[PDB]
Amino acid sequence: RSQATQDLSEYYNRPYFDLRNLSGYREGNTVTFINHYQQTDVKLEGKDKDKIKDGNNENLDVFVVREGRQADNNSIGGITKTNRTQHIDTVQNVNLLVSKSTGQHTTSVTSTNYSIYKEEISLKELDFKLRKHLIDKHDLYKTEPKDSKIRVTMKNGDFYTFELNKKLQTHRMGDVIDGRNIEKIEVNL
Ligand SMILES: CO[C@@H]1O[C@H](CO)[C@H](O)[C@@H]2COC(C)(C)O[C@@H]12
Ligand SMILES: [Zn+2]
Repeated sequence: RSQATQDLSEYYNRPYFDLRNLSGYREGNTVTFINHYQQTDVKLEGKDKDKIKDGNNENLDVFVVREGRQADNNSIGGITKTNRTQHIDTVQNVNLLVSKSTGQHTTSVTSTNYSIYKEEISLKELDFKLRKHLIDKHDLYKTEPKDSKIRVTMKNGDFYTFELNKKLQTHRMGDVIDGRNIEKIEVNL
């Protein structure tokens, strides 16, 4: 197991927090959220920079992963608009198809339902949760990942690709999509 794959395994096994309906204060390219447990400094490194207002921003969700450098609570992207109404049921049910080739002659497919609970969702959150799922259920990063990818397809045919042999690019972590319009998620291992 390369150091590279070891490092991916370490990163995607880190704790994450899903914080809901908080205020974020923007100064420069950092947005500070505080609750009763933690303070998080969220770095804007992409087109999120054009969306978050200078100063106070209300009613945001944040998907938090602490990046590696001491006593830091730095995270990157992961900011969304909170749900406009309460959803007790899932916002959307999505077919997740994980395909795995083993040896020379075997294909295997796991087909489940993937629960979307948020009207708007960051690529950060999709990427991190799906990889953690694959670590947990499909032995991701036990072997070299090679050309392994996730693809998220929207109802209109738009799609987003996460290549599993590197981290998600930091400029993509603050990109957001409409959870209602996700159609399916396919993974090729
Ligand atoms: C290689 O750079 C980007 O990486 C993504 C996967 O990491 C995804 O495939 C992107 C989708 O759209 C284009 C413009 C082809 O840019 C791609
Ligand atoms: Zn409901």
